[PDB]
Amino acid sequence: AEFASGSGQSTRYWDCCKPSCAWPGKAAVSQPVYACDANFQRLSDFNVQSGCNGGSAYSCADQTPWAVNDNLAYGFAATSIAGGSESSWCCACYALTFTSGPVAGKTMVVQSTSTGGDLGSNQFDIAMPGGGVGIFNGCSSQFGGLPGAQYGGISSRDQCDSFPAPLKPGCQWRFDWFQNADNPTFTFQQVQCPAEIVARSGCKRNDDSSFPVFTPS
Repeated sequence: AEFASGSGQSTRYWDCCKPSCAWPGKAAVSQPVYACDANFQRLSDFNVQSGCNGGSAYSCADQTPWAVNDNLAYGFAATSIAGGSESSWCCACYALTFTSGPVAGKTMVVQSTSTGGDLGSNQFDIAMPGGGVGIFNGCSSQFGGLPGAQYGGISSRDQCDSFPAPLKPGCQWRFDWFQNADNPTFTFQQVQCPAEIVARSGCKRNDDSSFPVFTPS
């Protein structure tokens, strides 16, 4: 089907790795996702080696989540190879309407900018600094690591104050708008990416007009 839809579950992460959709040739897009140097400054080159494989390119701090209004957030996520190929999902956007936790009934629109190799078919790993470095600790090479559990990350908002400072706003969002929700479930619909999300990643799919225009729900 051309439209992704159904039920799923979210997790959280921030591993500092160059996103998978930041490389050329992954999908029919205007340009790949921007990657950044270790200081979080945008790279103009899309072919710089990932810091997770001994290189110098990392995830950008401006590709972090934020509150759009009381009931709506925008951000970025990793999605599965199990649920489809990178050509079908790199830089696509999805409106997640949460169905569990304190955020139940709220909506988050995420752009898929990366892949997780062992994610469930409709699993979205929502990028949040301090959500957990997981298996690949790119953050160790970027700036010596993040505190928190490998899986699940930090346990209090006040630990965001200790982070590399450009990561602080996205870290705080986890505790503020997201209410420290623990891996909430959702239903989802594919949507045309909001301009404000593309303004940060740089990456718009050639087929994006085929998907619903998103307004506050």
